[PDB]
Amino acid sequence: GSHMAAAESSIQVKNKGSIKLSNVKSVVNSSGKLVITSRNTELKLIDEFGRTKESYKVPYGAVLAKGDGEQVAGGETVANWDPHTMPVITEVSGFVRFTDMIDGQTITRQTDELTGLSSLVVLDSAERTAGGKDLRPALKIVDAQGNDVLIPGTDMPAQYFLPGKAIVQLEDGVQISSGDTLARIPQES
Repeated sequence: GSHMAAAESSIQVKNKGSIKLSNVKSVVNSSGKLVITSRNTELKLIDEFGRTKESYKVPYGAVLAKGDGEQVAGGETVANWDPHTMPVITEVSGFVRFTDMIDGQTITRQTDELTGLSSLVVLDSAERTAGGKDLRPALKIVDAQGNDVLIPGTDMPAQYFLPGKAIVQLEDGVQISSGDTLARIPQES
């Protein structure tokens, strides 16, 4: 509903009808989630007559519960996303390969008191030592043989530099598929 705080980072369609997406670019990640890879995607609810009744802006990285044109009922949630974070998504499949990710110099491990799980977090300029000031932490994507994977149709090996405070979701050597979130960038409080 709208009584919840979650309604802020999700789209619970109001009436029954069909979903109409425009300027949408998507990809299925290894979690079987349909991920929005465009920055200008808008989601509309179309009634039985082809008329628009609802219109929403969908953020980059949001997961779509259903593809374009799918039918839906009122109250149903069709899109979900992290509102306090910004995702860095890989465009290609392969394996994650750390470069310039050094503990105490460019990254540090932060544990969640409650769940005991942990994440590597990139240190911002300040938090960085002198020796690590000039390094540029990044996630390079390589294949099974350890060779580079090029960004679709170029000579640009896929490498994703990480900004300070970014929270790493996939660590060294982990297998990934296009669409997977490599890291999440926290907001300024």
